[PDB]
Amino acid sequence: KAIPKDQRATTPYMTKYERARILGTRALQISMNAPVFVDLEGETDPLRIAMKELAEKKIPLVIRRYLPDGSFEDWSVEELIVD
Amino acid sequence: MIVPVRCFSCGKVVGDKWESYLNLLQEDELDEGTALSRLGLKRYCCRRMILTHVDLIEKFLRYNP
Amino acid sequence: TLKYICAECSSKLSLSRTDAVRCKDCGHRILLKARTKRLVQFEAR
Amino acid sequence: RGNLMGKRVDFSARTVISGDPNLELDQVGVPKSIAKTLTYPEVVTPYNIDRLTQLVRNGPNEHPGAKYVIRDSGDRIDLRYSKRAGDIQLQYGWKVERHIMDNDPVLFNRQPSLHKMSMMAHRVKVIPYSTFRLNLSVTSPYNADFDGDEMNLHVPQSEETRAELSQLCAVPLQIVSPQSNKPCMGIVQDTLCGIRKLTLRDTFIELDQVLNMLYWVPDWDGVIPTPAIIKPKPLWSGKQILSVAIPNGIHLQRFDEGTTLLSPKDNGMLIIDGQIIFGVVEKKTVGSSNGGLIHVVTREKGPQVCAKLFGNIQKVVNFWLLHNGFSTGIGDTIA
Amino acid sequence: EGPQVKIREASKDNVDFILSNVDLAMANSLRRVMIAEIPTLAIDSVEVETNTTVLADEFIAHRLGLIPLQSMDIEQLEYSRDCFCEDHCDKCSVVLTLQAFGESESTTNVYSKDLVIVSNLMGRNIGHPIIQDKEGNGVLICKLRKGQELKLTCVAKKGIAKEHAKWGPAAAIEFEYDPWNKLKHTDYWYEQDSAKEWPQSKNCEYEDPPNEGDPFDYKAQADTFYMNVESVGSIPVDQVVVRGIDTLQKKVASILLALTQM
Amino acid sequence: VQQLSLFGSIGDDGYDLLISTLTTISGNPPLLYNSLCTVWKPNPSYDVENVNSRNQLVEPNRIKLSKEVPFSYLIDETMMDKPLNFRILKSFESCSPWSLQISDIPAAGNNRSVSMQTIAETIILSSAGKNSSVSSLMNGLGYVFEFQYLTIGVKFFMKHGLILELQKIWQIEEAGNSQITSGGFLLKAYINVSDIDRINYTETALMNLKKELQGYIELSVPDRQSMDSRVA
Amino acid sequence: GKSAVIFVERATPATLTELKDALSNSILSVRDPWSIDFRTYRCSIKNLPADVSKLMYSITFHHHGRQTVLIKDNSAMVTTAAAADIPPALVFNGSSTGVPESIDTILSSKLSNIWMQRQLIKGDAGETLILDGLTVRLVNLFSSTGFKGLLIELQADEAGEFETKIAGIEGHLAEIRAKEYKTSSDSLNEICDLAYQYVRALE
Amino acid sequence: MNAPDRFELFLLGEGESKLKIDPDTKAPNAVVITFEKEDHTLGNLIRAELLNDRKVLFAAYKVEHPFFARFKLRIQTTEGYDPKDALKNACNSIINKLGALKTNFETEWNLQ
Amino acid sequence: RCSFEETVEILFEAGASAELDDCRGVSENVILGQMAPIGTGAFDVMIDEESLVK
Amino acid sequence: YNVRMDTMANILYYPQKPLGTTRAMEYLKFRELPAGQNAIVAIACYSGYNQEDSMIMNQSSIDRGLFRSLFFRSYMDQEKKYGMSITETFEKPQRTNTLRMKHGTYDKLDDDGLIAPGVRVSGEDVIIGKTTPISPDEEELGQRTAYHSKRDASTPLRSTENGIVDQVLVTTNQDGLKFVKVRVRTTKIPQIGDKFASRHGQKGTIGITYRREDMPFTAEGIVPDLIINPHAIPSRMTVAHLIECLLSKVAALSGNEGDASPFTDITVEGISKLLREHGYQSRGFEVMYNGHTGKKLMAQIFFGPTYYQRLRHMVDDKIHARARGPMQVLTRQPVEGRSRDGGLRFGEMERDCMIAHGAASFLKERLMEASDAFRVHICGICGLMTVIAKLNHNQFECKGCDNKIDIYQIHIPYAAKLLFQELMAMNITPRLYTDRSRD
Ligand SMILES: [Mg+2]
Ligand SMILES: [Zn+2]
Ligand SMILES: [Zn+2]
Ligand SMILES: [Zn+2]
Ligand SMILES: [Zn+2]
Repeated sequence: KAIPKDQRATTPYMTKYERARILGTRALQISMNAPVFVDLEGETDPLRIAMKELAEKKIPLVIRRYLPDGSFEDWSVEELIVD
Repeated sequence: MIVPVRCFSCGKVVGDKWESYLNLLQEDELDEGTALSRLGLKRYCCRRMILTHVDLIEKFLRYNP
Repeated sequence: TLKYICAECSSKLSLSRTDAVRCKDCGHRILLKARTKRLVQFEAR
Repeated sequence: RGNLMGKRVDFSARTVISGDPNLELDQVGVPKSIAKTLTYPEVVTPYNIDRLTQLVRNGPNEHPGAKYVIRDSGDRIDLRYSKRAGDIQLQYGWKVERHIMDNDPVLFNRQPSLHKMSMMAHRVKVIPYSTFRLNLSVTSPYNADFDGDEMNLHVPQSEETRAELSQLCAVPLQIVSPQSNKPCMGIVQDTLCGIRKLTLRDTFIELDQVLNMLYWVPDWDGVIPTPAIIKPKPLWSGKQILSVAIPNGIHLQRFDEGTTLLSPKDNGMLIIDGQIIFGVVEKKTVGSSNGGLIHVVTREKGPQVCAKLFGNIQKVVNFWLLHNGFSTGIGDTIA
Repeated sequence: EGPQVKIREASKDNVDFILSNVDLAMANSLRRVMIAEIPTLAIDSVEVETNTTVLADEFIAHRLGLIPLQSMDIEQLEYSRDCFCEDHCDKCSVVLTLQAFGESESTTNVYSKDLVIVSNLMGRNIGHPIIQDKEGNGVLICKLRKGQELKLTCVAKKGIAKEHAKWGPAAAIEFEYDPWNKLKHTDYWYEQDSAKEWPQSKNCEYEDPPNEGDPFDYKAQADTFYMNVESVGSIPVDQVVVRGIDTLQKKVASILLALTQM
Repeated sequence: VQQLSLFGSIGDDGYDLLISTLTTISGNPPLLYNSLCTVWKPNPSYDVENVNSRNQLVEPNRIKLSKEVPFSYLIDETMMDKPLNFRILKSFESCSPWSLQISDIPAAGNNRSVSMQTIAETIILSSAGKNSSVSSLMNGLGYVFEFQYLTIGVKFFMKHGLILELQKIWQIEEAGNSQITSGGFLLKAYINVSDIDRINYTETALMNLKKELQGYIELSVPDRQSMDSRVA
Repeated sequence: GKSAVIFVERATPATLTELKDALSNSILSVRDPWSIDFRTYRCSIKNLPADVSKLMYSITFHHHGRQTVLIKDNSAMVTTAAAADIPPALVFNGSSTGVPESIDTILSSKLSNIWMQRQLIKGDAGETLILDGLTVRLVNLFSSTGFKGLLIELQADEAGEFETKIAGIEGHLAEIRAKEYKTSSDSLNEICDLAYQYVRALE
Repeated sequence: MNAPDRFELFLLGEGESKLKIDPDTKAPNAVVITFEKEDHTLGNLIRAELLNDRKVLFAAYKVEHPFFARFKLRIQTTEGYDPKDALKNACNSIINKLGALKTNFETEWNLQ
Repeated sequence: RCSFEETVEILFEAGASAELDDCRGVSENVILGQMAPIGTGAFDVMIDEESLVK
Repeated sequence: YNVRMDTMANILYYPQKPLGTTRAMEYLKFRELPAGQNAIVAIACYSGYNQEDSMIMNQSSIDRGLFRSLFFRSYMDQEKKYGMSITETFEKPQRTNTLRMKHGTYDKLDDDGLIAPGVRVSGEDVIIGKTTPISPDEEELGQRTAYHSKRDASTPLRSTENGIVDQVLVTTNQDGLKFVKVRVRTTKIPQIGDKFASRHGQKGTIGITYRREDMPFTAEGIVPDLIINPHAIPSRMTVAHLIECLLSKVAALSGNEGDASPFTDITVEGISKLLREHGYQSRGFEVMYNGHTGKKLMAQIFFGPTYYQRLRHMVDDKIHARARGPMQVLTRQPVEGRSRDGGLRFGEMERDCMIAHGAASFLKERLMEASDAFRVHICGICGLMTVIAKLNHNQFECKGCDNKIDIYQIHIPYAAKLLFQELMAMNITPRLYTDRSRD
């Protein structure tokens, strides 16, 4: 039932699955004409643009980590420490 | 079958050596190596052609068309 | 009609339709179709 | 079993697989007929409107072309019989199905497939003939041999599953298997037998051949190292020219029985800053051992440069082996 | 200065000579050009009219494709793609034909000499079947019995050996260098001794052993080549060597012309 | 070339009102012009397989050649001594540089706003030789004369490459010249575009023209089958 | 003006330098290079009347107006692909859109089922040598099979003396050991007679 | 089936050239020349003459894949000298040696 | 349970005893043909409208 | 075989008897009917294309007719009569009155509906044209009320096959039905994907094909026709493969076929002496030179002829790809078989591997869009598929529970719908609920 921010006791590191689905969904949105928040260096492939947004944490998403008891947490990808 | 043209390696023409070969075998009764030495073959790549040939066209011609 | 050839005696029949399948002069029912009269191009490679 | 857990699916190809040392570790050579038969639905975006337009204007007969178009209304127009109409202009929001070009990751599999390594993604390289070409550093997790063995190739049809398939399934991302905490892929067959003869003390290579060996490296910096012997005649040792294929910043040491700092029997192994000091490269160094070189580079320089390590080592050792020469006669069994 | 050629054996088929003062690249390039980059005339298209033989049609077309032909004045015969006509013309190809029919009870043999030239040559000397048999009979193409006909028309076109192996005028090329092993290019394998197992080559007569107890060799280069060229029957050996040298010279000159335009 | 056109039709009474309206809108007087167009269809005596060398279906299309001709060959005897303006329409060795064009079927799409059509064009400067006539040239290419029509009208020059063609069309035959637009004038509003932004901007210009002319003359979209010059 | 095209079959890629050095005593000035293309097509119709050519020639002149002349049965056809060569009478009346294209593209895309591209000759990197009243242009012909031959273009504005000039050119061709060549200088418009010299010189 | 045509091994394709001069940034005064429709026969013969010169610091060649008739020739000469001139001297030397080989071969053939 | 071996017996006992399935098992989500809680699908992806203005 | 109509035949062009022959072959008619060819073989690690039982074959030897074989495919068709009223007839179908006609070309057929021998045919080509009479009031499907006449039922050639029709014959069978047999021949040139074996258990496909100038050569001038990987020998411990090569070389030099009987007194030292008497190395080695650089190899190569055989396994009868094809009638899934244009099977172990990798989206896509995806409507009260959906006017019902408002839409595979419908036919209720009532 939405655990508050002071009680979030999950791993602050972004896993490979979270990075994978964030890059996949973000790249899918970029392929569907989504507003890009980072200036492009001449890229054409959507996955490279998604990784470019992840490298600067400009992806506007938040992860709803489901807990085994039915609860969940909201860890934004901007505050998640990548790698 | 029916005398392979050229050779399967060097490339020298051998088809014109069969008739003489048999002619040297059935007339002079020489051995296979001696006849192959008279035809002019100096490499075994050619020798396997005449030596290991199985002429089956003779058994094919005995059928009426 | 189309030209046909007998199995054994290899005679030119050239029988038409509604004539069943049987050689004339002999009773061999195997009738050949004969090869086409047009040229066929091949490559030596 | 035949309709829920498993099923016969589309977007796949099965044929005989064969080796090709000139390819990379993660790639796979796909025949042109398979590339023209299978397809992939791409979404029309302003970044590739000109490229997809070229694919439409090329036709399904040519390889750089397309097969079907899908308008935004959810309707498919076939490129065949569409040339009778005349012109087909693409808009934003359509999905044009193109052929399998290069840099397209597809799943590669071999039955019965009892490992999670037996199904791994690969980068498509379009090559002629009809056999799947691949590097021999991947035949060990597949448990395969080039004697009539057929394999299966599945193609993803979505960008999300392609990215998720590329970030989770990859040959560099599967070098060190979690089965026995040791690398499952290594140098096998003639390359392993040739790298040993290359790493011998009696192995010396002349300049004219060393230049070609250093140029056969794809990521060679272009700096010719100083030869091991200068005057009379410049000579390069096998460990020197082979150390170029190993990336810099790698330290490794392995001592066995009778191994000393001098090592008269040339045992053990020592590498400092990507340069082989002593030790003969064999199964216990570059092979699928626990404390091997691939396990050190994989955890030191990551899986990317380690993926380049297979290519560099195979190119150098194979290029030295085709000129060196090796055989096996009856005198080897004569006592 | 440059290379020197000393012919040792000169015959109608095999010619062995010594090509020296040549860096290994020019000798290997020479033999590679002589094996590959030399034009030849061979049958490219076979049109079969009637065939009652027990052999397959494309099999007979293959055997006819392997038959060699004369190819002297082939320099002034343009290629098929170079001529602007449709199909062929008296500028690109030579038309041949074969008609064989079994007569008596004994089987009739179809020879390559049975081919006749029905196309104009415009003063050329190509299209003649090369006859190298001591009995005066051509290549035995196929055998036929009484009641079987064989009529076909072949189109002999120009091509090199890179298109097909049937355009191969040269045969086994004996390449050798350094008889007495002094350049240290081969480490001979021996069970007891290398001098008692490995026999001596013929070219060893034209040099001398390097003598034991002498200083090691490391400053000597590879030279003094032994090259034996063998022609099948199309063109003589001098046209093989000369046409090969002119071929490599036209290739290098083509690269120089390709660099001048940049 | 992608031409975006919107057509219309008026009568013989509102010609002065439309000329005055478009004159007050465009701010420029109309320009009298004419053009002759000859259509060459494939020769029925010749039969060719409708397929390219790459085993691809080919659709036969007609070829239209258009040119210009001064009004000295159009004005007869009862038309002399008249002002050379827009009020005339109410009273109705080698070869010349022809204009070779092939028009394709317009693009599909229901509820479309414009009528985009792909037309290929090459300029025939001149010719020479024995059979130097343009008819013998078309016969050499494999086409024969089918029909021809001469159109005379007025055109305007607004902005963004818009053309308003208020023209009448006649069929030039030997038995007589029949007026196809008998009873009114044919209106046209096309722009020639050599990008998606420029195409949509052209559609915006045409929609602004239809919105500005809404209430007076209506500019609808013609049927595709009415602009298909393929031979069936 | 007068023109004459001489084609040398038995030629080498270095023959242009030999002939260029032969005329060094008469070269006055060198102009900008030129380029020309020569496409040979074949009719694909299966029903043609008696006595008719089965090929259609196309000569594309570069920087000569970017033009293309089609020749068939001793007939010519001057076409262009540049928008600047279109007369204003064709644009003012609406008969021309303003963006033309090459006729070979239409013959190879729209009319490819009737005329197929058989032979292709690309001639680039030319030399424009101006002599004493004669403008000789040198170019080498390259086709898909490699080197083709030598092409000689003679253009002179003087309508009087012209046989002595081409005779001298053939003399210099005889001094460089360039035997066996075709000399074309017939007629049917200067570009049509020139293109006809190209056809009669390359066939 | 899918194997390319044989005549493609020596015929130049459409829209391509014989040499592709591409500057290289791995070392100062270095250039990579791409050779089309050729193999080791030309690459080794050119590389040898490039190694016989004293103005060339580095010179190598390689065939990237045997299914494509092409090979790369990496040349690196000293400062103030162009590798194209060294390639021209190499071609002239090869043409001269082949000409002397033909003249000497015919002269020795006229004595048999 | 029915997927492994004895399908009909398990199904019959299930329908007889009015059994209920939670449908978060692997094979269950496979049979129904939609996303399962494994790896990438073991978490939902959301959007924060307050982060779009960043 | 010239007067027979056997199905799937393979006759080699140049059958050759081996060199190391066994006496028992004299009683097995092997020298009269051999099943292979002797090929010059070298055992070396050349360009790395020989590893893992891979072989490099000479291209110039292939072009001269090495291991080239003929394949004869026989297509047998027969017309039949059900109740005498319906009679199948061999004829050329016209494209005007014949329904259900295949898209193949019918220009190669004659007036009797057959292809005369000698006509070059390719895939998707009809060889035997047969039509079946139909009734107007029996089906009337599509345009059957306009064609009126007959229905096509011809037997075309295989999709991937091509060749030249060798022989065609027509004959009445036992009950007097006129059937026709066809035989098409096709030369299958050895390709890279073709498999080859020997007489010692050594089997493997071709790795790559090189030309003479690209193949190593000895000082005499003999080019190997096939090179194999040394690493085959020690593991497999087949020493006879080397003894057959040595004795085959001695037999090729002396001109007498060597006796290769099992239990005799022939030793290896005697064959080494007999080979030493001919001038070559007694151990089979021979100095080879590189093909690319022309430089001598440091290690001598085991070089000599060896008898090889070509197996039935070829790549041209194995490679196949499917992208959206025909589905089965039962499960509406991709069919099984290469001739029916079938797709590969994504079995249970593959799905378990996809679970091991943790990719659920690729599993869902592979088990839905890549195979079969069905859309159905279920009811809110009862989770069964009784919701009648007439959505041409946007109307829904569920019979037996009084609902016309709450109707849910779900996407399940067609096989799962078959399972649910079979459970409903088996008196089992697979009720589906989109909401969690247990919580
Ligand atoms: Mg196996
Ligand atoms: Zn031989
Ligand atoms: Zn009879
Ligand atoms: Zn010709
Ligand atoms: Zn209900």
